[PDB]
Amino acid sequence: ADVQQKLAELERQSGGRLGVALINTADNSQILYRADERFAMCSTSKVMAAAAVLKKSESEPNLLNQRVEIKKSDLVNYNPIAEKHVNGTMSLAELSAAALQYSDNVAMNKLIAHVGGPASVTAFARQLGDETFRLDRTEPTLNTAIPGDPRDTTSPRAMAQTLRNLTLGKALGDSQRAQLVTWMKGNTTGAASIQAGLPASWVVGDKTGSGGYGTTNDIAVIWPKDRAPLILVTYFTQPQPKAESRRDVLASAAKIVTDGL
Ligand SMILES: *C(=O)N1C[C@H](NOS(=O)(=O)O)CC[C@H]1C(N)=O
Ligand SMILES: [Cl-]
Repeated sequence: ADVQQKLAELERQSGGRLGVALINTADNSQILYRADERFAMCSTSKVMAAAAVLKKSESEPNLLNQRVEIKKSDLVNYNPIAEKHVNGTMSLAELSAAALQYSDNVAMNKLIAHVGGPASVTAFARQLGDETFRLDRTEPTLNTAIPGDPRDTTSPRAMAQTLRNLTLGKALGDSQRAQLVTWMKGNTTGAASIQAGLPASWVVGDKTGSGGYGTTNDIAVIWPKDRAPLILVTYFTQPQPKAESRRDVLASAAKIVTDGL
């Protein structure tokens, strides 16, 4: 009751729509809030795309070293790493790291293209047992986050279950799983989101995202000090097309659902 009331109060205060799913692997419990509603994933979808490449690599060992041309024509709205490599190549490993750790949207597009496009990323999700996830579009349009639009959405429950599988479970081979985890732990973009609601000593691997309608998201694997890990999805979106980011709402949600652990 208490956690639910606190999340409803946070949602009310925020003015928007909040989705939370926490999986606590200590006792196999969950904390859920709007966990079966759809939310635009925005850049949190990059985890699935990187995982698809990692899966592909299991049957093509030299895949991560494969070189990909970066051209001016590849540039999109947010190219912090790719802009440095125009007219050269990046490896699929470098593209994965750039997508996950700097949220480079060119890098995401290369991951998407490599595996066959959004419908291939979606088919991968289905193969894992995630029947909720849908990647419809490429970057940058996948971030529009229009209310009522199912494109490029998932639910907090599904994404928490899938992230658990990918990082802590057996979706990926041991080398590939370790690589995903290392990439996520090295994320540079998440300090203001879930991490901001957790004690400083906890270790986090996360992937943030943002989009239209003030959409502000984060998904994380969390290793509390001397505890079994957690998986947390916090998705948030707002009524106004040009609403401001609210990373603080994600931090507040994280604090509410972890208080006491
Ligand atoms: C992902 O949501 N996109 C790419 C980039 N992500 O950075 S974030 O994860 O720190 O939000 C910027 C926002 C967004 C986009 N609109 O392209
Ligand atoms: Cl602290």
